[PDB]
Amino acid sequence: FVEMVDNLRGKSGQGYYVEMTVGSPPQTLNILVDTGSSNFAVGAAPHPFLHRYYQRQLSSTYRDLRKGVYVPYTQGKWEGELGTDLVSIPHGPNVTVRANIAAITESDKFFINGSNWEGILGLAYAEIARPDDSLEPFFDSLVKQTHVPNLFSLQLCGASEVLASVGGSMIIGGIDHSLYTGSLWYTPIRREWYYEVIIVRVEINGQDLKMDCKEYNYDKSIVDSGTTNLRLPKKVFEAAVKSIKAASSTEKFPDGFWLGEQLVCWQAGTTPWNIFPVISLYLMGEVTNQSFRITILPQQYLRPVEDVATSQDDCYKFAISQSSTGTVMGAVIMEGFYVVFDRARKRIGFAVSACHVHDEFRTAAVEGPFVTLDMEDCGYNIPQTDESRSHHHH
Ligand SMILES: NC1=N[C@@]2(c3ccc(F)cc3F)COCC[C@H]2CS1
Repeated sequence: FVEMVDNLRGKSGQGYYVEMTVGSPPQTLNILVDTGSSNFAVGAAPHPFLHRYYQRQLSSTYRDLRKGVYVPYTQGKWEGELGTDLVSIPHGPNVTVRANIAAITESDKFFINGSNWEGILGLAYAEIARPDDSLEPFFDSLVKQTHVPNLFSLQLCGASEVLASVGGSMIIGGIDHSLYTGSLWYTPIRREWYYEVIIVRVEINGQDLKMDCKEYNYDKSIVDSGTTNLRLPKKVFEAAVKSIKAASSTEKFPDGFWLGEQLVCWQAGTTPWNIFPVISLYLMGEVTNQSFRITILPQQYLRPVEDVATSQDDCYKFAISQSSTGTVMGAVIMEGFYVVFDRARKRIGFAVSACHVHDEFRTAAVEGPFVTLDMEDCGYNIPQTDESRSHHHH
């Protein structure tokens, strides 16, 4: 797996990408690693934010599927033509797969200016693939066509004119022991669609938020490398900000900071990290009535941003935000840990990353077990729409 170490790069807040090749001869593209979607989609037409794009015409191995694909999401949209081609990960397993590729022809607020990526690798399940669940995702094709074990793991490492460079590792088909210390704790994958999990308790500086645990998973909780922030449901976000405000009260920040629309600065190397509390998310254990906690530092949820004007100061953005689509454990969360997407055993493993950002006084932690007698079900059951109900699965 040494060949796979440091195979991820990117700019802070703009996503982690892996180099991939598509077609014959191979066209190289930088592809966003996204555990919150299930399509392999690449820029395939000019766009002002793309240096390069996939040219289907240059590939002798390209097969058109003669089917379009339209993908609107909250903040934007992408669309294109479906087809198949030969795909490889140069700094991944020494294999070539025939995979589905959505050739992006038009997009709205999808590509990020300066991100250095031209496509997306959707690593989640067939259930959330577009147009439908018959469009086999890349990982499923990789496992079906090769002898690669059904598991991948992610070590995302966090960091005037440009944004800070980030690095990381995507280990396909295994767990690399030099990327983590201590024990690996597993939480069940609730359902194979997103990488959905269950949060049973939330503590801010060791103080329980005391909400009914279904609120933490309303309407779902997912592990998403494709989202930067820790995103929390409205009521949970409000309680969290109130508690983080209380523990950091000595300093009064503008309302824009808590909304993530304004930076707060301190003289270089003088950031008072100690006034910022740790956040502990307790995840359901493999054993009924057990949980383990993942502990995140302010170094993870206060994202560093270099101000061109005040370069003599350390400036940060609050990287916890409100959600109306449930909890999103984005890169802010993942950056503290080595995360194991054990699809074969339908579970997600967390261990302390060998690369997380920390101080001499506190560390990001993975600790357990924590036991609860007569535990209520913390999972939320999404209201069934007539549309979802009508669907047939053969
Ligand atoms: N995890 C996510 N993945 C998507 C995404 C990530 C990063 C990005 F830069 C653009 C995007 F469109 C791609 O799949 C559809 C939903 C959106 C938003 S959240």
